[PDB]
Amino acid sequence: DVGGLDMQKQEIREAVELPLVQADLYEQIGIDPPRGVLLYGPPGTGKTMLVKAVANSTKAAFIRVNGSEFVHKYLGEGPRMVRDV
Amino acid sequence: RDRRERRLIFGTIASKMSLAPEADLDSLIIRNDSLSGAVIAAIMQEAGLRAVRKNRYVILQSDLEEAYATQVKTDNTVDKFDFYK
Amino acid sequence: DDLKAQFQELDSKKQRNNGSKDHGDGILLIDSEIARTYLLKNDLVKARDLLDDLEKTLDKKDSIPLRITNSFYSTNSQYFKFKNDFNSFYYTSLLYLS
Amino acid sequence: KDYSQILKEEFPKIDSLAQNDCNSALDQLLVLEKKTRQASDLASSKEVLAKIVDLLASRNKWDDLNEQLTLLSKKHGQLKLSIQYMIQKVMEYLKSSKSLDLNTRISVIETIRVVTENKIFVEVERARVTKDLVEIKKEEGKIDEAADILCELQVETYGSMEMSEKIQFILEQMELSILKGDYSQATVLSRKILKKTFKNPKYESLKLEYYNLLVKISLHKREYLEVAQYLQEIYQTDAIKSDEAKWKPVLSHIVYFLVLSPYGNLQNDLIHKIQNDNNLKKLESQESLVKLFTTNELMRWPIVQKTYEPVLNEDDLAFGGEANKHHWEDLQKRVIEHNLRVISEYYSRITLLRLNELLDLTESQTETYISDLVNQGIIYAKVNRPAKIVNFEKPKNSSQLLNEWSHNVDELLEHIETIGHLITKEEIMHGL
Amino acid sequence: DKTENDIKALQSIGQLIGEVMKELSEEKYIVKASSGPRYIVGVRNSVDRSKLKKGVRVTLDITTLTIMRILPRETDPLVYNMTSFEQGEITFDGIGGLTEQIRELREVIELPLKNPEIFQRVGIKPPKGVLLYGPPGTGKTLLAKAVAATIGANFIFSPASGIVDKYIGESARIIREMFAYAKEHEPCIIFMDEVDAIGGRRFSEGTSADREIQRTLMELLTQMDGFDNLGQTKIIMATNRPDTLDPALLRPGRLDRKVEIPLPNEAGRLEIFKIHTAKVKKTGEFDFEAAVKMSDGFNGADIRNCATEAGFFAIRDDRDHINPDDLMKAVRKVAEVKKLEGTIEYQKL
Repeated sequence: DVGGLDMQKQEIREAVELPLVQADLYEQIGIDPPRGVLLYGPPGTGKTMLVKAVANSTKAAFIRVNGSEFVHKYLGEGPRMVRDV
Repeated sequence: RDRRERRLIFGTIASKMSLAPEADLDSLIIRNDSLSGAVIAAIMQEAGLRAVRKNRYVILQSDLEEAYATQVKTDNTVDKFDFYK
Repeated sequence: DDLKAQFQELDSKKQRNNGSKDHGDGILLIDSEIARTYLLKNDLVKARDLLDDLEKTLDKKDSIPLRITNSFYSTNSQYFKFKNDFNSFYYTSLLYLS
Repeated sequence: KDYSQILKEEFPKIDSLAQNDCNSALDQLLVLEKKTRQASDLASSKEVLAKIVDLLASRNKWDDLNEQLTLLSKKHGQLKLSIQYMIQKVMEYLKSSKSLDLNTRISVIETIRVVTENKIFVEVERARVTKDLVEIKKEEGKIDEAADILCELQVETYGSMEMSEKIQFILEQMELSILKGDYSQATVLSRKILKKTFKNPKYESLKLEYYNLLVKISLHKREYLEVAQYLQEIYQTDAIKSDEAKWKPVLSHIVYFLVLSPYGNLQNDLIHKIQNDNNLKKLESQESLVKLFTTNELMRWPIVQKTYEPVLNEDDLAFGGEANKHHWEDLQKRVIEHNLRVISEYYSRITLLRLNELLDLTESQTETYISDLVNQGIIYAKVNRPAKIVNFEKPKNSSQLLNEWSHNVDELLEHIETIGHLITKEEIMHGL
Repeated sequence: DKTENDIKALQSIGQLIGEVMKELSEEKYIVKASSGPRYIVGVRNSVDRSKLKKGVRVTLDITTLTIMRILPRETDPLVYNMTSFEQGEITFDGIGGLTEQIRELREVIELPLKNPEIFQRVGIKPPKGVLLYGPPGTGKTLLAKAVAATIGANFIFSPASGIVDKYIGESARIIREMFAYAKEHEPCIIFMDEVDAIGGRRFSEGTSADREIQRTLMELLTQMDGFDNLGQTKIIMATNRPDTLDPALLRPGRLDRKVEIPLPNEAGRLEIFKIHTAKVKKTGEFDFEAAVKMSDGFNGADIRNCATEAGFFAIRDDRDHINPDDLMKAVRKVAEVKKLEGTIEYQKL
């Protein structure tokens, strides 16, 4: 449902879908797969349906936590909610 | 983007939409200047919204050019710098 | 057509379980004999149609002894006699003899 | 108001051709427009705008009448919904005139842009206009032009409007698709309207098309699994609108379909059927053959296959008949499959000399049908050529043999427990 | 009966309320207390175990700490922030002159709710958010009140500076309290009246202690973005200058339709003079075409000022009916004051 990003989506599958299938490809070749992923660009262009398309094609565990929801009305609850994720 | 990365988005969204066989999407692609993905989504939606008040069902070619001038202007009336010094 | 079921026979009295033996009020017995009436005169199509409601009612509402089975197996005694199946005909006459 | 004086407005133009009628319609167009616009739903009289149709009908060709509807379509037309009531007026003089206007009627439909281009869909009219053009093409002998017109009409489905009538419009293309020579086009249409109407009750005229189109598509497919499925659904459920005299023989073809199909789960359902045993003897004759699937010796089957063919080579209410070879082409292939299933479940091993006598075939024809069932995952049999025998016993591991032995040990404990409680139960008769 | 019920009421004690967290055993669950600690609690045999699953708000006990009663989901009910207290005042007859721009609201409100099947067959997605901009006094606020007196569905009044309450992470949790009713009642519309705040920008100068506000800005970037069900709840947003708001929030994907509310022209104002003077008593001879040319860059509200000043001019002369001469004096009185600017808004598109 989203075209034109095949150049960008190809690098996403290598850093997301690829290490979740075969983990020995990075050990034999000797390349450290990126653990974190940041997505830049002006707000309202990418992201959005891209993460949903990758999560649907992977068919595995997926956790989506909003960046503004970590803070809780209680004080010490903030660091505990981050650990539970 | 360019006329390459953009035309993949128009043809993909038009699959779920209903247009006329005489409508040409390549006419607006040449005139695209400094656009994004969210702007393209609003063009296909507004083209179908105005068809209700115009007593139409499928999106014609005339409605694509009328609804394009709304989201192309990037600031207020000035586009970006408009043209002057 | 004068009696039928639960018209003239049902006023102040509850169900005695039809015309099984001696005392009773005709409900399922007349409907069973109409099928027997058309059994020895007309074809067996109209006879089996009345036997469908008799088999479902007997398996639903019954009692400890055997009463309705006498009038139920009486019609089936001559029903399977004209047919070509002698295996189900023996099972019908066996319970009717009891 | 001014709408009741329209009869007395123009005296002379009624008795003459009135070439100025085109100018009188434009004068009333701008006056009645400002008094309605998009505010009032119904304000101006629709007969005033549609009066131009009744002025020139049989006294003028329909080419000039289509030009008036073109100007009203491009302009406002005194109302936004006025077009809805104008086409309703168009449907009157069409069936009441005919004569030499049937040839020019084709050009009238193609000239109107409302029936061609897509609109807000207030019409519930053009759906019948499109059907009238297709009925003309079918009378001219064009199978391709008739199916292509209704194909694009079914793409746009109206929201509610007609309910039972819309079903006939969806099923209309399925009837013309097979006449085109392709039965795969109507398969897509059967996956949409059938699901929506599955839970909705169908009337008498509704189920008449499903009695044919559902089994007609699979007729050319020669797949009997889908023929005995959709047919029994309409047959068993309801189907009380038809006559019971012709309703009973319909089942005679249903049982005949189970033999040509690779068995099924509907065979045991028709054995306990009340109407299947009694009434028509052909119903019981084919039902008696169902119980012969396990007992099939193949001995008496070709005797009846060459003599009695009540439902075999003669079809009336289902296939209507095709040929004696077509009905017997897959018949002989199934009868062989009925015997091989019995031997596989009975004979552990049998010689090729005796197996050929039981199948009434040669050595090449015997191994042809046996080897085909092995690849389908049905019958597994080891053919021993040196010994000229076929071993039907499938190999079992050591765990499978010990597992079945464990079920017997648990079964013996059930008989020991059952008899143990029967001593107290039968003590009443013994202790009496 | 009032006295006997008092003694029977004092026998009952307090009962805690908490939401079911997770499930350990069949009869053993975990419910988070309203104070923020989490205690493992039990259940009884008088309640259904199907409604005891996660997310369901139940009733605990202040002593035994066990699940007792099952209650429907209510997250901080506020009568001022939820119930509209509807009293019919202004209708579509008072917002007249905007008719060209009135069909824009009914297109994104009346059309998708009455016949949602139209957008499904065409393929277009129903507009989610709606932007209302332009200078004040054009009747933008009256557009939200005219809908509440017509349809009657569940509506929400959301002031900008009422949700900025700050204790610990409070401003971020208030937004999630609003969308809780969106999934319960499907025909709901969230009104926004004169909100330049929650759509701000403010990335980092040092943040000036915006910590809860920056998350509140992101709350609109979640509910209208992520996988939560949408399309049944319309967002009506009103603002003065969109340039102050975050440009990312104005882009499509959150606010789909931008409704232009310009200053009513000579044809638009012509029907507005009769609206404000409808209930005002005057003489038999009246002409509203004179005040049309007298109006220079006015709006729909400023005519109400012209009708208000015309009443006080007749008090000194002891006149219950306002003469046409007193009208032209009050119409120019707004044109004499001025100093309101109003021509500096370039965002018309």
